[PDB]
Amino acid sequence: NDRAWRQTQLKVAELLIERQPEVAVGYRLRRHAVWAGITAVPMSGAGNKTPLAPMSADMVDEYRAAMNAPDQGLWQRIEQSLTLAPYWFEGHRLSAEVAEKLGFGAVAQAIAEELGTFLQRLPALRELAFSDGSPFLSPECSRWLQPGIGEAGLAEEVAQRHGEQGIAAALALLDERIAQLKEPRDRFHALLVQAELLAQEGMEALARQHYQHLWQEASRLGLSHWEPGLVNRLESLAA
Amino acid sequence: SNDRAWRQTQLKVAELLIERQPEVAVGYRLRRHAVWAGITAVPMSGAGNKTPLAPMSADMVDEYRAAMNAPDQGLWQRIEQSLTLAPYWFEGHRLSAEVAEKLGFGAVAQAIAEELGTFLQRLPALRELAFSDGSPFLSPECSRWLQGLAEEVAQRHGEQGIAAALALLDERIAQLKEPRDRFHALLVQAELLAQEGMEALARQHYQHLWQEASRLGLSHWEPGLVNRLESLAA
Amino acid sequence: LGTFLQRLPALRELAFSDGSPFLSPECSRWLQGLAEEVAQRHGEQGIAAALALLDERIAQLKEPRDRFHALLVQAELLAQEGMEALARQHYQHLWQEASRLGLSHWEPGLVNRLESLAA
Repeated sequence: NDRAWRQTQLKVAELLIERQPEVAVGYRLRRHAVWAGITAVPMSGAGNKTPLAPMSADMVDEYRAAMNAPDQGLWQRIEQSLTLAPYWFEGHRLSAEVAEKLGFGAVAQAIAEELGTFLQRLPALRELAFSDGSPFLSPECSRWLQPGIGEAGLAEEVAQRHGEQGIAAALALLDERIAQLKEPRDRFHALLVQAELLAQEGMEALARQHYQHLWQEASRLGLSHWEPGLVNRLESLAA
Repeated sequence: SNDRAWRQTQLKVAELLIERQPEVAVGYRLRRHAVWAGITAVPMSGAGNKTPLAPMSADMVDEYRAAMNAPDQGLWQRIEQSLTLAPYWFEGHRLSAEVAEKLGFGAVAQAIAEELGTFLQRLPALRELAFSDGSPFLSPECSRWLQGLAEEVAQRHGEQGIAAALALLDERIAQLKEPRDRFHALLVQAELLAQEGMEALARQHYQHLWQEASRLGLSHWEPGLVNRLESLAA
Repeated sequence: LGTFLQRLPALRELAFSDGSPFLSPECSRWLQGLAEEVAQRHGEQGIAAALALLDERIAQLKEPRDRFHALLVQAELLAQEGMEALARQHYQHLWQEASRLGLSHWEPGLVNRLESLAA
């Protein structure tokens, strides 16, 4: 009766979450319960597609709707579903986004550590798709998962002002700083902030585009033979 | 000093062409040429684009704003005669069009607008300047009066705030395969950052844009764009 | 264990009845500005210690930009000591690895000083 034991895990996870919903372990115990019996991916064929239809758009949209005014109640129905919709990897991205907005960084964190785990157990999943052809793992769902001294001296000096006033002022500051810089290295750092800043406001395409021009502008300057760590991240970012 | 009489001449005839027919454009249109043709290049800006020119006495303007609900032909004449002595006071040219739009002179307002639009397109440097007391040449509600990407985006920048625009710019890039498209998209991002008031951040974006064009060899292919980009980085 | 320690910062500092710490400095490792540091080590032990310390630092410094300061350290050290000759020598083989790596197009202060602080 793996079935019954699996109940029990969930039961304990329900309760753990109920008692402490800012604390990972319950979330973790559930993922397990849900992805226990799974030993090898579902039978696929034409275009990697699987005989399993995706999450009811209606349903997904409705969830994406609530996001602006999210509560501890939303988060529960999301989760209820990804307990019944094993492979819905996009919902594990929501759960993480929701949780992060409700104030639970650590749980978001965990939701993902545990997913990345599942994908290393059976990576065939990173390629599979639902009978409608849509991917088990989107590209925005996969960038999610993949992981200076004076650089952070401003970046942290700014992401602070990005919290007191909004993005508008964040940039406003970034500007007034740059006007008083001589060294290109610094000015390149600034522009680098601008990108990171847009990343946190939800500008995945506009941010990435700055990384592209920052990686090449660096590689062009031959920083692979001096300060290659900078260049190596820049490369990872621009994906 | 002889083109003094020539300008006055152009005005008298304007005065007349309107007296005889207040519902017909040309009169008003000539009045413009009397005032803006002598203007060949913009005035010397200083501390925050303040040009050493005084503005329209706010009291004298309040008065015109007062009268706006109950508008007569005598009001309209004083707006216009004022906007004859304060060449760059573009708010007057909105007030004239509003006066004219209520008084049923629908194609005159249109004209009053097209003619400004013309002048601004000629010396676009004016859009950003302002008077000694920092009151804008092209004012807030006046640029709204005269309004595919920088088209659609700076449209969204005025309606919603800046973030909504940046938000859109983002979802446009999402589909812009060819580097030309992308290059423009980042070019907009820059314009928009100057339109929000961070000059040096846009300058820094323009510097890397021209140096990127120059290196792609666009000077022998879209030299217009590369020579615009060049000055914007001064 | 990292979290449990992060939930209560005090548990680290504590010790049992017998004064034996809850968390050893051995266990804390299981979980967890050079000229500033070492230019004072020169006032204490002699110049010979200032170099012995500089050695253990460069043991791990995978970024050559760090190292260039680490050799810029070895330069500063000898310069202040009185050895003005072996000094300028070191500031030449540094100034030229700059013009080589293209540092007039990046961090060009470093350069402009390095030249008049060598010729």
